[PDB]
Amino acid sequence: SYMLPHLHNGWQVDQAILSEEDRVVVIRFGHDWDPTCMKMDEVLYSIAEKVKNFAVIYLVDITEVPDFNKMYELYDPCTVMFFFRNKHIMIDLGTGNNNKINWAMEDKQEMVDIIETVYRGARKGRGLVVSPKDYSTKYRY
Amino acid sequence: KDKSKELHAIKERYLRKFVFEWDASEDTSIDYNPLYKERHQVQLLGRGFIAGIDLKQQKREQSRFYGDLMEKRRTLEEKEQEEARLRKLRKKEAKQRWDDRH
Amino acid sequence: VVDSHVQYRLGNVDAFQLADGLQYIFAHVGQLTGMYRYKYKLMRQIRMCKDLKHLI
Amino acid sequence: QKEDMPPEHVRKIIRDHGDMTNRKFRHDKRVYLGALKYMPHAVLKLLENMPMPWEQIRDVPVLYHITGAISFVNEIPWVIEPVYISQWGSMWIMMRREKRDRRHFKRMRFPPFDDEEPPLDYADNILDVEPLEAIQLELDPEEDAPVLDWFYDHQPLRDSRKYVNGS
RNA sequence: AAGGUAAGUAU
RNA sequence: ACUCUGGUUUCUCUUCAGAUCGCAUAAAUCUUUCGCCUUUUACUAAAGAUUUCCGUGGAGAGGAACAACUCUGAGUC
Repeated sequence: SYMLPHLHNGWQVDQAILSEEDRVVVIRFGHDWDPTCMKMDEVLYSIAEKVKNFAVIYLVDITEVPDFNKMYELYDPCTVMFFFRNKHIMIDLGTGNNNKINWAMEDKQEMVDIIETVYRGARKGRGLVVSPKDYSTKYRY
Repeated sequence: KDKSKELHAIKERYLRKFVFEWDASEDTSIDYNPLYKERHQVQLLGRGFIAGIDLKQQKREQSRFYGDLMEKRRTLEEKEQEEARLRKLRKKEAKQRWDDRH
Repeated sequence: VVDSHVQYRLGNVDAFQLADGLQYIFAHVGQLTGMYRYKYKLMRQIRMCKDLKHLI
Repeated sequence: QKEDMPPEHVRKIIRDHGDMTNRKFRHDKRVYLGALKYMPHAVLKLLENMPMPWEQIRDVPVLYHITGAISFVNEIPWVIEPVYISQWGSMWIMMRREKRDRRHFKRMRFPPFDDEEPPLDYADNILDVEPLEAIQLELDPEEDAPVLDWFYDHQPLRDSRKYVNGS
């Protein structure tokens, strides 16, 4: 029920992302009252217990912190930016915008695999990393 | 062919990729019934003048049944008046054709 | 369209061809601009325009 | 109440704000942008007020921007149905006659000018006197007596209270 | 329209 | 033949829509099916329900312009 930590102030999120060491800071931009964003928050809550050792999730509200809306072009719901090691990582998953996941993951295990791949890429030092599962298609059929 | 056409008609009754323009596969006017396929054009007894059809061509394309019947039924005075009217019309047509390609 | 009227007004081609070119452009926008990709529905308009021109 | 203004100041404004690539019309800022929100609407008017073949020229008024950013044609195209049908029937006959007479017809070029043609100045070449000649028929004076007095006009019979309301 | 930005490194 | 009768052009403003608002006709979103299908922009094509959008009428109000010329019915005429 959206009990994850939330950035009341915009600058607080900035220093929270800055205060990172050997961990990935998943800043989930959006609004809790949105239904798709509610599903994304529920998925993040489910993941949080399993991967709290290196993956920290820290939500934020666009209305509360609108200064970062124009910084990374935050104009969609469910947006996720893996701002890790003080470096905005390039997560490529077969999408045009390979630096933003703006829709709730269908399954928790997929998100866990994605976040651990992001951690591996960040620790290796590369600023870009690909996804084992391409999302160019939704596998609707 | 017409008998077989009626046969399969009764059988049927009872038993992205962008396109530049329309296709002819959607035509529905194909009816084997000769009465429906060949419909008598409504000439209104010499009074039917379709909009886009050329007036001179329509007069030529007219079946002239009404015209012939009117000529037969016209009296001697009526025939004289019709002859004078058509003579004046021919003179006017000559006047217009003189201007064209002069 | 505006430039066609401009070149008509500034002499050039006569008014009969002006009307003919207006007719063509109105009934060939699909070819001229290819709205197909810009909008799929517009194809309907252009295709029917061809139909009306077909009759015209 | 408000009234009209001479076109000279509109021409001066558009000439001054000919291009926004310089520092001239940069101060407009939001004011300029505001008008842009309704840019397509004016286009509608320019596709509704565009002249018919009989309309050799028309002097429809406009609503322009104080900065000259946009111009709005404040005219709803009004023509009585029978007179419009009669005019277009005359044009139908005349076009058929012209096609019959003309041995080779010519279609103009898809680009009316060069692809980099600058916006033509109204005072420079649009003000040219030569208007060519609109497609006008020669009807019989005896039969067309109630016709040729006002026929082939943008708004025929205007200010004739015996026939129409007027404005 | 697109689903086709390698990242890294100091200037 | 006698007395009162009293404008129409207009400009806007505020309402209500009966009336094919419009003797013309678009678009957007949502919803169910159809071709679906490769993700959204999208579609195909119909139905259903909204919305915007071009427009319009009724009615009322306020100024300008013909407001003095009355139109016209009533006034046993």
